[PDB]
Amino acid sequence: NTLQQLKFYKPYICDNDPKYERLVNAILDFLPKIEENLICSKYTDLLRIALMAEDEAIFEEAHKQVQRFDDRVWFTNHGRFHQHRQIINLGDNEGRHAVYLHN
Amino acid sequence: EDAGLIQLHVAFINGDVSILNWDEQDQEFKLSHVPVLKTMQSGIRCFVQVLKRYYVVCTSNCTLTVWDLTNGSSNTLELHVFNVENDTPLALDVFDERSKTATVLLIFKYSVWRLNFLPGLSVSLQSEAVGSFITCGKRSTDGRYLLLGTSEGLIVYDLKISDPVLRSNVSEHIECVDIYELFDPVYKYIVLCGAKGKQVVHVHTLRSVSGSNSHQNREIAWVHSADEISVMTKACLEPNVYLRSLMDMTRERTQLLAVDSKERIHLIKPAISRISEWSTITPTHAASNCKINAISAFNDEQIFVGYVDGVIIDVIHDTALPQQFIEEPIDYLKQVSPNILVASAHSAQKTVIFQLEKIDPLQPNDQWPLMMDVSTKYASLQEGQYIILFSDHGVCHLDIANPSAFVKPKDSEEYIVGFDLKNSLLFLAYENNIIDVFRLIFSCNQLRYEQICEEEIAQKAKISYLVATDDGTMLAMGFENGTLELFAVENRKVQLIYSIEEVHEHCIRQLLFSPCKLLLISCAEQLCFWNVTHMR
Repeated sequence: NTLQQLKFYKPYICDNDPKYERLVNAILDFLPKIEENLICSKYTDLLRIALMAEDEAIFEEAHKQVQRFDDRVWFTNHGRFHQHRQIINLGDNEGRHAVYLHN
Repeated sequence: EDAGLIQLHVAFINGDVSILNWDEQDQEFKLSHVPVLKTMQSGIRCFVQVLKRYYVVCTSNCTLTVWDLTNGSSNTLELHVFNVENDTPLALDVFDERSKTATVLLIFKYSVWRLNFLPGLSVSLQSEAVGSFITCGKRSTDGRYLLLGTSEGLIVYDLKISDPVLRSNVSEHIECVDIYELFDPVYKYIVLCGAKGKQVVHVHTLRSVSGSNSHQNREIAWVHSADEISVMTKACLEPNVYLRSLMDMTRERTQLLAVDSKERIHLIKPAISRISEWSTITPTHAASNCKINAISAFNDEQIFVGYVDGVIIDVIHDTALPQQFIEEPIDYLKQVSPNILVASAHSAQKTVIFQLEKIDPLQPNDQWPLMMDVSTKYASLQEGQYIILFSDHGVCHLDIANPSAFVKPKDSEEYIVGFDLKNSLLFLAYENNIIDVFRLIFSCNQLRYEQICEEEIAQKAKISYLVATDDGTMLAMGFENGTLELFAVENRKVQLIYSIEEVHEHCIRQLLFSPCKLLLISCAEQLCFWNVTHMR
């Protein structure tokens, strides 16, 4: 769930500016930070928590989607220093023993 | 290394009640000659001291014993153990080490024992006060600071050498199953990461202005008012208002905090309840026999309710104490009506009439526990068997109750449900992956191919509630054992936000809203920040 994603992110910055570049450099944060869930059922938090630290005009460009009727989501979820996190663990699964490598 | 001077050997004790040593300096085990000696009986936690001639041995009896490697086997010093009485039956805890060549480290239950050469009784330290003690951490390159705590399902504690300060914080909460915990050295640069029982990983930076966030925030309450949002936390009243970062800290050590309808402050003190305009001397009077677990206040000034550890229920400013005749109360509630229905552990609902009785509040319907809601004119009783509706004869006094809708649902019945506002219809939803909207009538279990009512894709255990909302459909809530979702009466639609972060929702799962006025929505678990979310 990522390195591939991540692996895309080194080459494909080919033509961009600090706007987009730090935008990704940021979004690198969500990548741990994002949680695994019911997948895309609850896609909702991600959009607005992309605005926590905002160099991005993304959600402003999402103004043509996120607001649509009663069908998909309505304007909520605001945050702006809410929900804390910066959390790197997306798994809900089982485990027994664990520990770090000394290197 | 007792051979070369290379590597660290491994030794343990089998069920043969004798010590077993393994000599490994390269690849495959050697086992040169004889073990040279054995060990009497068997312990649980055994390890070597700073001297290779002595081995500390701890048994399941939580006693301190030692068998010397050289100069005989059993010698002395069985004397002076601090506490032989455990809080819960267990074995002795994990023995530790220090970076010093003399001072060693140990931890026992809620206390930390720092030891030294000579027989013992040197240093005894505790970070602070508080389940059973199972998991514990440790550090090496970090400067040998000891991770520890009583139980700490929230905010695991770290102890710096010789000082009582907490530089660590946990916003991820945690669960408790196994013993595995530890922190990375960090190779130079500093930050920390570790794994625990929930099978997750905490990442934290010790840089910050102030600690001690432990006991200040656990649950979250809210001030009841009209279109005004004020939230409260642990350690009674901490002032909070809309779009303001102002925070004050004062702790009278409350158990569970409730709020009146007006600016009047309702609070709780150990072994008593208090009701006051503002809080200085906090005047009050109570006939209560023992400590009260929780206490709450109505909107109107009529009487009061709450569940105590015993029969007596205290009130203030009002006469005519309740009639009781019940072992201990469980589920309370608030009504603007003069009469108040109260659930009980004996599952006999009680009718409380203000400043008068003229009736006998004895109704032992069933032995299955009762939990109740209300719509408008009808009292809704949800039992462990069926759901029965009562028709109130009057708001002043309740004598007779006419049955309307009663039906026995499917096996593995749902715990608790909820109703809308300005509707007053019949709603019965099974607990696992299905929810159904019905019509009042007498009883209707029929759905079939006529219409499709919502859906349930997640919730299984501990279904909570639902309420009236804006134009489209209706909303359901609660973070317990899952998340909250949104669906449409005749169709399917989008659903709301995730449970904020942490699991194990706090005691009150109620959501903060005005039904037709809804703007702000507030939800949090433990350490979460300001919950404000609105619409444009």
